[PDB]
Amino acid sequence: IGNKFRISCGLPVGAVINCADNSGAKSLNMIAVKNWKGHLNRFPKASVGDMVLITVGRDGKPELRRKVTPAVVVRQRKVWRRKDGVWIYFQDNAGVIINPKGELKGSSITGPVAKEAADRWPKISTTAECVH
Amino acid sequence: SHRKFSCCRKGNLGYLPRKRCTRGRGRCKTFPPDVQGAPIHLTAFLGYKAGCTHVMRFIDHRGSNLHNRQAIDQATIIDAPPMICTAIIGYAKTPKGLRAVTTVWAAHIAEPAMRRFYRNYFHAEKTAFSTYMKKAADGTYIKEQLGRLKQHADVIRIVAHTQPALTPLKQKKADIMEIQVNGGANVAEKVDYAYALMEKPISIKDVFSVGAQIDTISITRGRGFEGVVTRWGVTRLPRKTRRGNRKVACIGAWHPANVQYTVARAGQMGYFHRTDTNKQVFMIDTAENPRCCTTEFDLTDKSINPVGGFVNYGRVQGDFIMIKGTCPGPKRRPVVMRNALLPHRNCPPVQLQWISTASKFGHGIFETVEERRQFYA
Amino acid sequence: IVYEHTIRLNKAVRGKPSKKAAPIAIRAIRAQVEKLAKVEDVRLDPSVNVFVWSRGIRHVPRRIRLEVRLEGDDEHKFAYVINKDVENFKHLTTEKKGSE
Amino acid sequence: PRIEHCSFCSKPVYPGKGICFVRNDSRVFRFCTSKCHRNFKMKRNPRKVRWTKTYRLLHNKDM
RNA sequence: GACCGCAGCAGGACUCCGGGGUCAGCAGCCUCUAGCGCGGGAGCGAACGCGGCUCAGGGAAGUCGGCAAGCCGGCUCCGUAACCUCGGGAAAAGGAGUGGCUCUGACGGCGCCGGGUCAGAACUGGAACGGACGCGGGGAUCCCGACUGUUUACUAGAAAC
RNA sequence: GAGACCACCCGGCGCGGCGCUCCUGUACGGCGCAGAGCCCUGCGAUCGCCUGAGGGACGCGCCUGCAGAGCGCGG
Repeated sequence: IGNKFRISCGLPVGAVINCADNSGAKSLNMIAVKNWKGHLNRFPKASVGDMVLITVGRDGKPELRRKVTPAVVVRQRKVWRRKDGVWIYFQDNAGVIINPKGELKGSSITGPVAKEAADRWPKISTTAECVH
Repeated sequence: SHRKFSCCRKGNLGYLPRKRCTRGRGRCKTFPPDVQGAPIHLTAFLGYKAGCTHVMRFIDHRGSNLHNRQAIDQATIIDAPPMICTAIIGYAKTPKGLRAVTTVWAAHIAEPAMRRFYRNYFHAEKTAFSTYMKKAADGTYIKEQLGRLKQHADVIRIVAHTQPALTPLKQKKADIMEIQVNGGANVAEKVDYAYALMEKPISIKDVFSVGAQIDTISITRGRGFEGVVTRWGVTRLPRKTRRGNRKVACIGAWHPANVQYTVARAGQMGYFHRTDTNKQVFMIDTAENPRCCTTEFDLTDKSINPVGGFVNYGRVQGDFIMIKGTCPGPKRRPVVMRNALLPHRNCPPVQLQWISTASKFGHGIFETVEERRQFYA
Repeated sequence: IVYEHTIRLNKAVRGKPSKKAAPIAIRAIRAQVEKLAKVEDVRLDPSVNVFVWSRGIRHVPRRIRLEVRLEGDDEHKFAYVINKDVENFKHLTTEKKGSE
Repeated sequence: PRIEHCSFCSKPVYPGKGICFVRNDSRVFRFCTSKCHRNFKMKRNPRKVRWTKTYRLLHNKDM
């Protein structure tokens, strides 16, 4: 929802990110990023607040595994500058399984969530315990 | 055969030849349009880049994530010492283009301008302008030349020199430039305005306004001979590549049988005359004013000079113009600034709540040395 | 005439390979003395050589205090530079202590 | 200006400088510089480090 | 250091004697004795090459193939799977400790008088310790040849012999 | 501030100091009613204090000091 401001995209394709929701997915492999035009040789890149197509790891519930699913990045270890000059980073790269319509597969989100993801996706902000 | 995969070309062919700038400093080339019937104004000023700062400002862009929010942006301070007008030049729009209809110099020319006319001042005849001062100094000769300009000149320009003494750089010779007089009801009104400014300092505050956009012309930082990876931005080859990987692998096809001007080739990387257009002017002020960089938030003295002084520049003794963002060139390099030819229509109103006066040498934690003294005790 | 001048050996070997520090530093002292005593020929006392190489070829002491004495006459003007040993280099600058 | 404080250096961070890190503990740690951060990341204790104001509080330098 | 390769040729060519420290070491790293400063010197600190060093976030998405690098590694104690020709696998896989000081036990030859290993405890130190050096990354499969060996000196070390 | 060499931009340069600021992280030494303990009244890794110290700098300001502009070449 809404125009975003370019931030530093720290997660290239192949990044395995932790899963913050209670979807029974332990890790989310990153197949690709939504709204990515490409340049020759450039791996798709994703930042906080971005829909990426993920695949649940072997550790995940089998029902969720073997399916390409949309997810929103809510944490990133790469430091990024908000237009207010604030440079922020998370301890771990994370994601929540969301449908393009914003609906969350998991009821709750365990851990801190970034402001960018909370503002872009209303359902993330409502379920977030904290929005740092 | 075809390239197989579509990729753009690396680099702008418009900026070729990428050679060391022959022109000594940044040159204005095209000045902003006259817009006859506007107020009479000077379109350009020369200053020397002091350094960057970082300021907090209140954004009023409607239709934005930052509307009614605060943003920290890079600001470049260019030390602009007052420039004394020394001569008026008039050009006519002939069928062969703008052709000079003579320049009328002042009756008394300052020593910094004189220094420009010799390679070494101490070992020189110092004969420049000797006859002219004798012919002039009554003003009658100058008046006749001004009248000739009113009768035959279409474009009036002022020749002014930066006084290098007021700047920290080790120059002594003054940089002399032409500043087009614009906005005139008549050419003679333009000559009259220029004559008033003759032998008289001109200030940035009386050339440019705050919130207005300028174009910064200057030669850029130089890196010397560079490779095609760091000159044209070409892809480094895989590390298995024998004979090195930092090179364009194929410099052309069998036909044409001669390398093209497009193909990327190693050579000079910096010292290029560039123009950075549409930079908005955050503040024009004097360093002599003690509270120039003080804001309602600061509640301290705060002046343009940072703690520890400007790295690789100096003390900015006099007037300065702080622009928004980066301009071409390193510190000390002259930057000619002109009114923007094509300004960005939608630019956010400038409101500054904080300017960084912390040390740019190292990491500074204190805006002013009195705070540093208090902390250490 | 005698000149007491400090030379920063760390500035002289800056920009030069660290293996060539001490032989470069010896050359630098001769050139600086040539400017200081306006003589073409500079002769360094073995004490100056011993001090520069005290920490080996890679590291030169940060500063050297040198007593340089103009000797000779009638175009035989030369400088004999001996190493002065000082506890610290504080408010130390060149001293044209020598008269005549 | 609005100025925070390093969570390790214990020194005021002027606007526009430093980095913030939010850990899974849900706490935002404002850091003066990479040195303030790396000392915290490598677990090094700030009551051991002399410059940090936590040491200065402990040894009565900043009582 | 003079032999043999056109040469006072980063090429080969048989032996004898072989100190100290660190260490399991004739390893590596420094040094005593002895030898000695090699077909040349300066300046500069471009691209590029070569021999290295480091790199945010991700982690093979690069590529014909993880080529190259990187990881691992010393010792002590735990803890070890399938399979197997019962010998192995196996350092399987994995973990944990390690410095310096100040002590306490053991162990011979006693009055004496030697030992230098193996334990155990305090106390310390930016959360540090095989602090340089030396020094396996590992696991699951399939094909082939049982194995140790051997080979096209100077493009094939292989499943070939 | 510019560079392979040249050229370019500047020039009484520049060297050594003194401040300022910044980097690292509290110097040697002295002391102590610190110290596990030990055996001696001595040893001892460490710890505190003096000491946001000491050391450093290629950034800024200054000079209190030696200096620094060819009777060189063209012309």
